[PDB]
Amino acid sequence: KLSEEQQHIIAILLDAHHKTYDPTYADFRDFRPPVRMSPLSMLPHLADLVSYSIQKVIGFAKMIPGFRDLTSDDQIVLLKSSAIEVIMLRSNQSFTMDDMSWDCGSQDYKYDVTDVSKAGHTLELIEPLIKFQVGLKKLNLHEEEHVLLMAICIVSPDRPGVQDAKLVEAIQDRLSNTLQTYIRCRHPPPGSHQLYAKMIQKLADLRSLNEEHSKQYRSLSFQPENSMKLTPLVLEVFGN
Amino acid sequence: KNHPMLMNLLK
Ligand SMILES: */C=C/C(=O)CC[C@@H](C)[C@H]1CC[C@H]2/C(=C/C=C3C[C@@H](O)C(=C)[C@H](O)C3)CCC[C@]12C
Repeated sequence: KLSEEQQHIIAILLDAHHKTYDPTYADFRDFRPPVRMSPLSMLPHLADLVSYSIQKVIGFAKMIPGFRDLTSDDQIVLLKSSAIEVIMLRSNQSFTMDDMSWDCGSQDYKYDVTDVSKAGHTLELIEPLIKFQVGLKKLNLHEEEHVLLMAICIVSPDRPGVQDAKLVEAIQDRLSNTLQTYIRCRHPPPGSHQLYAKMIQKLADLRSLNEEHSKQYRSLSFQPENSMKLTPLVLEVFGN
Repeated sequence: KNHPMLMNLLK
């Protein structure tokens, strides 16, 4: 039996995502134009996209039930850690199997492996990242499943710097229980099979992905000339 | 907290 509270949680999350995510991608025009040629020509455009994406994730985080109860410091630590992971998860929607690329409705706004490479990221990140997207795509999650995973991802007790793990864990648990009930009640087999476990595994993959990004950001950021290309929020969230 | 922008965006 799917709970009334649980249905409520799902409805909030779908709206939060709808409010914070645009299928149109119109805002992309505002970012400095993509240059595909030239080293790191692209990064200026992608640095902007990551910065834009972080803002969108923050808006989504505010909606999640029980996020507000957490202290501001707890909110900050969670957002700082999961921002890259949430962006990778949310991106999946744009991402397409046909070209192995993130498709934003334009050739300019269509991003591929060599595009990501121009930003200044080693394959060490890219090959696992592409793989991740294919696996996430294979899952063919319901939008409710997609929204729930992002929130569960954001509200993790074990994120570094967390002042209050017990409170953060309780918020996460409510979402985890909501997701588990949805798959059983609302997901038909065979897709439903092992579905929660696979989704949880993706969170594990994200942690590894996140670690790789930090190693890459440090390298790319290490030089001041490159650190200049990034936005002030990217600097605040990732490093400075 | 050393995160003025992140805090402001949050509330
Ligand atoms: C350092 C370059 C960089 O862009 C950092 C992140 C890199 C490694 C990956 C992570 C996600 C990838 C992409 C996502 C695409 C979108 C993000 C999403 O928020 C959105 C609104 C659209 O779905 C587009 C594509 C480029 C490489 C990215 C950014």
